[PDB]
Amino acid sequence: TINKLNRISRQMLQEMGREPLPEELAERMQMPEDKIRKVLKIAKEPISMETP
Amino acid sequence: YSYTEKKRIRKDFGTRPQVLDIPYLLSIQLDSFEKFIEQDPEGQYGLEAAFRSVFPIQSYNGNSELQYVSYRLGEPVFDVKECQIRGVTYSKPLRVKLRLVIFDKDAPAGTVKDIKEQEVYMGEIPLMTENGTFVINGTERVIVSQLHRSPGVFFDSDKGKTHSSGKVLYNARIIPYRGSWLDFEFDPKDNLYVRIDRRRKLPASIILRVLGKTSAEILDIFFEKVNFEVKDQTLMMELVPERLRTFDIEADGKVYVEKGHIRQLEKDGVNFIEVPVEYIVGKVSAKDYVNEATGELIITANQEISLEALANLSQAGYKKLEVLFTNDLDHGPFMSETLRVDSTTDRISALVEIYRMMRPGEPPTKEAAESLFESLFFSAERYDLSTVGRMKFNSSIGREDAEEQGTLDEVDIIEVMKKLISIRNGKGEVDDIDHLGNRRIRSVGEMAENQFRVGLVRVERAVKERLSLGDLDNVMPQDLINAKPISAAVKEFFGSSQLSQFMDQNNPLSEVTHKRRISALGPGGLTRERAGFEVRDVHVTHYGRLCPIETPEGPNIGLINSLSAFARCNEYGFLETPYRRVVNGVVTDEVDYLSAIEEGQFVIAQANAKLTEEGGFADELVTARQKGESGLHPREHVDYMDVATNQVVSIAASLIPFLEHDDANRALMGANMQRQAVPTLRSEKPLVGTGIERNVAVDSGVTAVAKRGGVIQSVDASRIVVKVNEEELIPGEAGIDIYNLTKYTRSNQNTCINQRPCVMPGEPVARGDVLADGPSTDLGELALGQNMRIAFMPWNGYNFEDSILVSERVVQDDRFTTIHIQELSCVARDTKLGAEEITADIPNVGEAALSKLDESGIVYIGAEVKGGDILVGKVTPKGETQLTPEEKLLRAIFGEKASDVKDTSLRVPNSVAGTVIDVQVFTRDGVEKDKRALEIEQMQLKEAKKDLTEEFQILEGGLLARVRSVLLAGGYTEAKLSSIERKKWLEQTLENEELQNQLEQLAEQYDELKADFDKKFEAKRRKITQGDDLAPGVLKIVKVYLAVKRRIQPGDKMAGRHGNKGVISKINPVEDMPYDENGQPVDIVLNPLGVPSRMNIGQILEVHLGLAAKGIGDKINQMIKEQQELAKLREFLQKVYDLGDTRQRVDISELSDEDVRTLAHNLRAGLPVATPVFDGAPESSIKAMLELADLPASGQLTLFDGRTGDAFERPVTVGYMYMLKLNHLVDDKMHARSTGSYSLVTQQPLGGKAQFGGQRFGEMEVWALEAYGAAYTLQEMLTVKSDDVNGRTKMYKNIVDGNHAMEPGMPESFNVLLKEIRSLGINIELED
Repeated sequence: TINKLNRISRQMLQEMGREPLPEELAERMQMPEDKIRKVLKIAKEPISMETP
Repeated sequence: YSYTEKKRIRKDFGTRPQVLDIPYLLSIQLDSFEKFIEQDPEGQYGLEAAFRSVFPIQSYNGNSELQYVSYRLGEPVFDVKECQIRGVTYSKPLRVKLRLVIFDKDAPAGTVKDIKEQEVYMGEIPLMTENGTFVINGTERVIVSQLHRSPGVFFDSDKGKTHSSGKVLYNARIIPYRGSWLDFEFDPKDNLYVRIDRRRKLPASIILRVLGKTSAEILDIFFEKVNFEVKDQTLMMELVPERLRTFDIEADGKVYVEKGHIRQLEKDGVNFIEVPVEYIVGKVSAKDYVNEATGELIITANQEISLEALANLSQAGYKKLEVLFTNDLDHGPFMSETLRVDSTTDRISALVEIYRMMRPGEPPTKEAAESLFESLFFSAERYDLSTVGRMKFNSSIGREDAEEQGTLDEVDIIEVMKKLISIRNGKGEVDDIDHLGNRRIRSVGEMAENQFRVGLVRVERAVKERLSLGDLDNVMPQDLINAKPISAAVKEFFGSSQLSQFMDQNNPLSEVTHKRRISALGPGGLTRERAGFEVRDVHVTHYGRLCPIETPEGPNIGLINSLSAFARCNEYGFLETPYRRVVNGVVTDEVDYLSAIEEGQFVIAQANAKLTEEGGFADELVTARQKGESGLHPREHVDYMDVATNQVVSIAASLIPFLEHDDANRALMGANMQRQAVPTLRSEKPLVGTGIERNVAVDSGVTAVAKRGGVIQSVDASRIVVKVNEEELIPGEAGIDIYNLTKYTRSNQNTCINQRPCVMPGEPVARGDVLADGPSTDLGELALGQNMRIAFMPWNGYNFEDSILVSERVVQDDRFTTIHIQELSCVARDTKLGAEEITADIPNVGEAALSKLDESGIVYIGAEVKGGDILVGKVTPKGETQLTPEEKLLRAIFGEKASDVKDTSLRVPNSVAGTVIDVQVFTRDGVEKDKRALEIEQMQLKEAKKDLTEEFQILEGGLLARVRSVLLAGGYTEAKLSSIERKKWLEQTLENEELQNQLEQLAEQYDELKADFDKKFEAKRRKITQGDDLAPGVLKIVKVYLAVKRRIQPGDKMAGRHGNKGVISKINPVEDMPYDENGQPVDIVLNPLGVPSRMNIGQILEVHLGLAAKGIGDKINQMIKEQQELAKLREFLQKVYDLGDTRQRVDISELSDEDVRTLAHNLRAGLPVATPVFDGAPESSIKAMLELADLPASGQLTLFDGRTGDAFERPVTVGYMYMLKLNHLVDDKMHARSTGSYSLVTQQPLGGKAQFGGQRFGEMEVWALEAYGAAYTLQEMLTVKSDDVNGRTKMYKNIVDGNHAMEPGMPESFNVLLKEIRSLGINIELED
């Protein structure tokens, strides 16, 4: 789901020229906005505790 | 004189005319970004260069490829102010046109089968603000230029500090802009070896075999040949006259000495010399010799010829023998010996060796070795010796051609080797690594170009991978490019780089110095621990290029420098400085910019050199410098002169009056601490100045400068409207210039940024005139501090060390009162339990704390708030919490229980008191807006509508005034026109075609005006009303701005411009302060003892000059007060401005009566005087000024003690000093903690005032406690104060119970350490 969201996001970014907002990606991906946001937040990689 | 200068003319004490005005201070940034961002047809700089270096790219098989056509930058989504408000980067879209061209497989390669044109989005490029700054994530940032080493070849030595003996080893080092590094060094055995990116040494011959060089070719390249022959059964030697200048010499007519001058006998000239056989025995061969009959090699190249070899070549029939030349002074056998120690015998044996030393522990193959050596130095993709690098290499090795090349070749390597051997032999010298001709300036444009090229390559790998697949019928160019890597690269550079620094915004001087700063650190630079004395030192080439005074005092000493006043960067990145040409003995005004290399040959005079009326030198022998050494040189031998006396010092050092009387150590401190000054409520000019303040104020951009001349139509504290002059109007323009002023905006250091109008409605202004003054600016002059009355005397120990005694009067009139604006944010997020809400229903809080809150829970604007007051009310959902049985009984008795939500609300920080001046609410799209949000929303629409209507009204007024002038070119009566109502003009009916056509044109123009105004309004409304892109999981953000008036108090740091800093010790009452015979008390009492030891004598001269200037100020004040005649006012002003033999000719006669009155009104509070650095006011001028002001010539007055009324036994130096309030306030430096937060792992108190942490008891504190013997105090600090959790809890309980005893335990850090040591498979334990 995250990978397909990224692919569609890159296609839309190339097509309109700006970052696609969650409603637009939800309309393109045929899923509700809440699911899109849930995918968006849980796609993070935890930071290190030794970052300068 | 300009109007702003005419209002207040500063007296100039300089004596030397200035030929070249100081250029724009921020050129180093603007020029670099213009190079980066503008389209250049030659394609050598910026985005075009990166695109042409990267495109076109080719599929590996070769079916199709992508080509670059052009690029453009789109329109920004937001402006600078909007980007700062929302917190986004100010940038422009990058739109690049590309052609996907597909060839034909069946047709011969190179046939165009199909083409596809399309525009592709390549990311956002951050833009440079007109003042040289960037807006990244709503923050002003400055990218610091870097001082690095230019690409090319450098020759160096170990200075005889490596081998046991002296034996100074010599090395040569080539470094490209991108690629591998190549080193050619010498060993203690005098054999030259090679390193490729700093690995194990190899013999040199390999690097030539790989180039296809046979041994004989190598000795031909690196040696000179001497020939021998068998002539008439005798040895014959090819004599060269220069070589000869221990045996018997032939040519019996001109026999030289025999086994016991040369030029005299070589004058005749002969060619036949006979030598003994031994002369060949100790000499090495040069050419491989083969015998036809034997078919074998009798002698090899680089083999020592023996007697047996002589016999073999005698019987073989060879008569001519060419051999090498070897000396001990001029020529050397280094190459021959290196060939002897070489183990490789052919090219392939060379590439296998290079492969083993490249990739150890890998099986070597021929194809891989060939590919590796081709890619190491001869491949354009991995090696790029840039244009600057190629020029440096060509100049070093004396090569004239191959200027476009960026890849190495055989000639390059052989020339580097030749120069290394020559430098060994004695001809040639090593390079000065710290020479400014060997160091280059790399600015923002170059770095952005490099990062953009990196992003292009990262995209390009994937593009090439995709094109090889082959299925390309339905593809488009925009389906091949992913803008995310390139965007990631550019934001990496602009947000995470070391050299992209947070802006310094205390004052205009801080901004200007930050923009003109050069760092040797950063990527591709130095490291603090790896920097030595030599790099930190002041080189002789820093003259006119880098300031010798301005540098940080600390670990970064000498590694961060400041640009000189007139310094510039050439097209190759090397610093250059201007000089005046001396032609035919006259010193011309023509200016030539010279770099470090060009400066050495010429001898350059000084600005202090005396000049005659004809323009030539007066002294027969003048003081000059040549090749970096100063001395005395004849007049006729002088080529150049310095353009100004402040050429060698930076702007901050140029702002220090009487700098020549201060030691460099204290000048460094003064320059550094002028940048820490905090703007005050009222900006006051420096009475004693240098004449530079206007340049800094104008070029900083903090002021409002007139773009065009005219008359000020309207003035208000937030808007200046100027009616442009007729001569300066674009055809078909409105004619109105509108300047909207910044009012109370937070700076990067929490300081007020405010613009105050300095104009009046109706007064004329011209281009470049200052309309409004920004922070720390007074009438277009930089105003960093205040003029204080200073007495140099000790006062009861309250000025002990560097302490400062300040009168209470200074506090009363708020001369050092500052405004600090602070941002406080409340973020309502989304949690697992639920969504946090911003409501006023805060549990366990009464209506006393809700008085300043509105219905939506946000504080009002204008509310006086103190520490602990609620600003934004937020409640967070909480889960079920277990209650202790005692608490359950307590709830059983009294049934109160309301704990559904917990109070997590934004509160004013402790010890902070101020007023709320702005509140901004950001709401996510899809979240309901609370009442306050719509209140601010409608307020913003009302403000925008009113201001747009105002600009429309003024522009229409100007345009209709121009139209009225056009009509008045013919002339009619406008009363008849005004008889008809303005809208009814559109209702007129016209039958004649001439009038009807004009009526239709007017109607169309009115419609177009309506349409354009509507489109502007719709754009602004859409920008305002749209939602905010917040962080994932964030629902709402509320930002509150607090304004705090900070007044002077003990603990605050006050300093002057001469490195004299101090901390206020006491706010003395006015009666206690010393006073003079007229009853005027002093303001600040300073300790004189600081002056003699620190050699800052410029402050005393400043004190005397300030006293004289203020005295002239009181004379003008009285002469105005008694309503005296204007003629004597003019006479006094002319007498004042004619004092000294200065370069300033101010004619008061040409000033109007109103101008004279305004000038006198601006001079009541003191007469500003300019003392340029190294061209300052002498003591005689100061004494004359004091005599004019009816003051003692010694500058010392009789002071009386306020406490006792008794006169001090000795006269005291009293005057005026420009004092600054540094941003080191005791308000921000107090901290105290009893018990607070603790670390997660170590269970120790946090660190810092922000975290409410505790001070660190380090190793040396423990050492001091051990030396004292305080075992129990040390145990207290170690256990019950830091990490003994149970111990510290019981200690707090015991203190509350009044017991004052501790039960120490084991520190948690020791248990953690035991666990770590156990985790390493090591059993560490404790025994009883």
